[PDB]
Amino acid sequence: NPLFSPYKMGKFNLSHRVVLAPMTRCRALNNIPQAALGEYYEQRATAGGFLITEGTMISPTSAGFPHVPGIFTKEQVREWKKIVDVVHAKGAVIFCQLWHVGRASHEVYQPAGAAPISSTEKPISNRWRILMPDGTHGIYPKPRAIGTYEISQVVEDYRRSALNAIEAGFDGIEIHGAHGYLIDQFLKDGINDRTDEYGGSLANRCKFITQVVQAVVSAIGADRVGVRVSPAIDHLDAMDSNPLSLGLAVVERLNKIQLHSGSKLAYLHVTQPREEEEARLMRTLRNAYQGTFICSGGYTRELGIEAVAQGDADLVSYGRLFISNPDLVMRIKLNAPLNKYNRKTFYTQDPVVGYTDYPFLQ
Ligand SMILES: Cc1cc2nc3c(=O)[nH]c(=O)nc-3n(C[C@H](O)[C@H](O)[C@H](O)COP(=O)(O)O)c2cc1C
Repeated sequence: NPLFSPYKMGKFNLSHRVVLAPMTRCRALNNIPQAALGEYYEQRATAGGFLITEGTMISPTSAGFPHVPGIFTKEQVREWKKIVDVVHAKGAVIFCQLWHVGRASHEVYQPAGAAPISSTEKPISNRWRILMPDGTHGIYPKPRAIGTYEISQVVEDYRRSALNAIEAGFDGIEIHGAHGYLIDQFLKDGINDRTDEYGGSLANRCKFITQVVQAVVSAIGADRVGVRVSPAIDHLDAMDSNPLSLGLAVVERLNKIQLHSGSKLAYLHVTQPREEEEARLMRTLRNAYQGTFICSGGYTRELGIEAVAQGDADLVSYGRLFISNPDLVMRIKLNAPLNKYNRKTFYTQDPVVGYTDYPFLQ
């Protein structure tokens, strides 16, 4: 089984290719990492296994979901440290995903109920609705288009959070540049129609993610940095007229950064829509990238094996199946039956129900 072939992700020696995909679970009450998260990650940690955490706030204005962890305060750093130690004790490698939602927010998630920030004043349409703290759904508001000074500030937020992540003991961080969030709002031409140096051409649309990655790279080292994008996913009205070209353009930026840094990023992480055309899009991005490639989106044991075997990806990340199967790695290795997951408890707040109460093997 290819999934259990060792792999060197930079300085990190992984014993298998099954990765825990980053997943927002909303158990981090008041944006503070709780003990429950420790139990959760520890249940899924394996020796030499790679784990990516739920999206984590880089500032007070970066959230769009309830009770998601942050890492911009020393209090959050101290709490994260406890979780990282528990995970490291099992011999797992873990990265903290830095997440800023941009316009995918609500005044209820913003300080002083201010408006969410974005690349333009374009709001997500009524085709989508945001999950509110009380479990109902609300209207995505019109965002405030930021200037270049504020853009530099946001980049600084990523840099600080990355350092905080290292201070907490994380092996690295992953820049969440996909699924229609802040970075994707600058990338996609369906959204970004700015007239300044951050808009217009594809080159300009890629400026933000380039500066964000360079900033974190300069702060903690390329090998401790992973980057996630989803050029072919139009979630939250974030579509581009030429996904493959957008993807290849981001890839060129990453290769350029590595060469200029004289080091390689931990990896490029790409989420695909879920068929032959999509699979060709993925492989094309991978072939263009000088480094480790992590594929995600609707993968199964069989599809994961096929991916590594056909050389389509070095590592495979699982989300939903990892929610209901804490020992997903072991089950995949023994090819044991998987348990079903309950979507109703994907984003609830209980520290146990639908979070750490999914059973281990029979
Ligand atoms: C409940 C839930 C929360 C998620 N949270 C995040 C997140 O915070 N950041 C991110 O980049 N992807 C997130 N994802 C997407 C996953 O990382 C992953 O790409 C997706 O689950 C892959 O498909 P799979 O569930 O079929 O394995 C989430 C998915 C689910 C189901």
